[PDB]
Amino acid sequence: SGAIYVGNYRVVNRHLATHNDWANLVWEDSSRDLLVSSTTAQGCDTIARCDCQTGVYYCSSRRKHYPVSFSKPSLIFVEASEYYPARYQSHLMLAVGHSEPGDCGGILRCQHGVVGIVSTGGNGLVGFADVRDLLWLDEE
Ligand SMILES: Cc1cccc(N(CC(=O)N2CCCCC2)C(=O)N2CCC[C@H](C(N)=O)C2)c1
Ligand SMILES: [Zn+2]
Repeated sequence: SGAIYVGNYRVVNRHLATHNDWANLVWEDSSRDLLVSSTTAQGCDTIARCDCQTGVYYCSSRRKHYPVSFSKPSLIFVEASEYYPARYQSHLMLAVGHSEPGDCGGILRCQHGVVGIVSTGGNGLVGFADVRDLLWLDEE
């Protein structure tokens, strides 16, 4: 679990969204595994606006933050799951790292701010849903 809190927005994995998230929906995209809802309080996270390919992510199954090198956002095949059918998940970045299906939501960050959140994993890989192209998170 985990979310990004920027301005009056809460960014979570679409497959982990609550009823309150759906009742206060701003935007969602199943192909990216992202959902954004509105908040009453203002958040403290800042979004990175860069093309960094190195950063650090939080892994809840180890209570640790790990430095990683990660690929550029791409269309990668995600196996059928209990959340989605076999499909191409878009805007996904891969790295070598530990992940379990409770690690989703952990933040990946660089020197510029938040880059994305854990969305996929297994066999010593971890995938992150990028948010750096969602310029609207910085306003309104
Ligand atoms: C973070 C992480 C670590 C390990 C595994 C996963 N799994 C696979 C998985 O949940 N399982 C159950 C256990 C072993 C078999 C497959 C994923 O990549 N998922 C699940 C959640 C939705 C993801 C998506 N964004 O499409 C795909 C995730
Ligand atoms: Zn950066």
